[PDB]
Amino acid sequence: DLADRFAELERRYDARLGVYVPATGTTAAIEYRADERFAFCSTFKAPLVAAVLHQNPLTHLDKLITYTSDDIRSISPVAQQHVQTGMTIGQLCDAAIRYSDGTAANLLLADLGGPGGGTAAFTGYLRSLGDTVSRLDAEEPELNRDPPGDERDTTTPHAIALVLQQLVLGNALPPDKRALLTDWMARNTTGAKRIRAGFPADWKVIDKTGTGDYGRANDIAVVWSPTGVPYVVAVMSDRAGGGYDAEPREALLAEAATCVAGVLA
Ligand SMILES: CO/N=C(\C(=O)N[C@@H]1C(=O)N2C(C(=O)O)=C(CSc3nc(=O)c(=O)[nH]n3C)CS[C@H]12)c1csc(N)n1
Repeated sequence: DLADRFAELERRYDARLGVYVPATGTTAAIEYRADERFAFCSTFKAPLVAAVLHQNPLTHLDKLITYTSDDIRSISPVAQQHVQTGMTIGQLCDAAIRYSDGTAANLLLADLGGPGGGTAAFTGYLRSLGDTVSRLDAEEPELNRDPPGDERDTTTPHAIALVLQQLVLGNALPPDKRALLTDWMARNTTGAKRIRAGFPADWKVIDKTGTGDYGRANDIAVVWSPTGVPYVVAVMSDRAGGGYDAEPREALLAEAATCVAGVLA
């Protein structure tokens, strides 16, 4: 019914689209490939900073972290500007959410500590939320590179939407920490052509994007209707049929999102 447009959209872009909007009191859950595994790509950075916040007192945001140019291995628009000074955990969080900074995410994982540079603690962190499905296995940028069907570094639209749900609308974080996670997503700079572009402007949209190879383009978001009702939208997509080199298509995420808005209005 709405499945007919999502599959319609998949045909248009030669894509696989996963969509999840958790049910509220007034609205029914929206499921499209909701429980199929998609790659996190950079979408993991939002629950990752929640992993850091949850584990640490606010005072920890001021911990200065140093690193070398050798640590800068992926898209890091902020971390490159700070090889000489380093960054505090807080700005690493800021960098990780608002600019999808990959090196900043890697150091936050290292701050999570432990095996695989913190990927097991981060997976462990998702389990604490009730997400038994997801796993992060590599750091940036290898986690964007797993071949299709490989279960490493994947989540599901269902799984991630519910994780975000407790992070932003629930009680996964104390209120003062919840406020920090929400504002970074709210002033994120990377999702203007994705979920945000499909909803009317008078809807509020906070989001964290993800992009990888095989045409992988994700956006996880929390949106508020003009009346102020919150919904969570998971939109995930890849274009594996085109190989490692498949171009990501943002139009797919904006088009799909509009469909969601049409049903949520
Ligand atoms: C909500 O995001 N919208 C954006 C966008 O990408 N802008 C970014 C955002 O939020 N930015 C911020 C900052 O971090 O505050 C800034 C400041 S960044 C900065 N601050 C310092 O104090 C410093 O010492 N050095 N630097 C580099 C300007 S735009 C960028 C945008 C860009 S053009 C346009 N019309 N919108």
